[PDB]
Amino acid sequence: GSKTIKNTVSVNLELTAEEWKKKYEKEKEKNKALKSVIQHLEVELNRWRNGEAV
Amino acid sequence: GSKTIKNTVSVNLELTAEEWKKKYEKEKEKNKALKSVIQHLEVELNRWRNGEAV
Repeated sequence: GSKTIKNTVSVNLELTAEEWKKKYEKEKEKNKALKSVIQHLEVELNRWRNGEAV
Repeated sequence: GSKTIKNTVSVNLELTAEEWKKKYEKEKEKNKALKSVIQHLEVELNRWRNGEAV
């Protein structure tokens, strides 16, 4: 302990999934909503191609 | 401890974001690429409607 200057500090281990869970949770919503959009836009051409009613 | 048969086991808590991160990472790529496609196909009609050059 004697004759010691500045103590070495180790880097953080693993980040808590608490943050990963929240980000992922909302993250899935974005992609999920986007997925529906993909089908939505693709549907547009499919229904507008023949002008299908409803 | 005496007179004990079969030990009760609790269910897993929360899954590690390690797996959620990898799946989400690639997941975003799929939706991201699909998003570009949506605009791509929608662009098609927009540019082909007037036969815009380039």
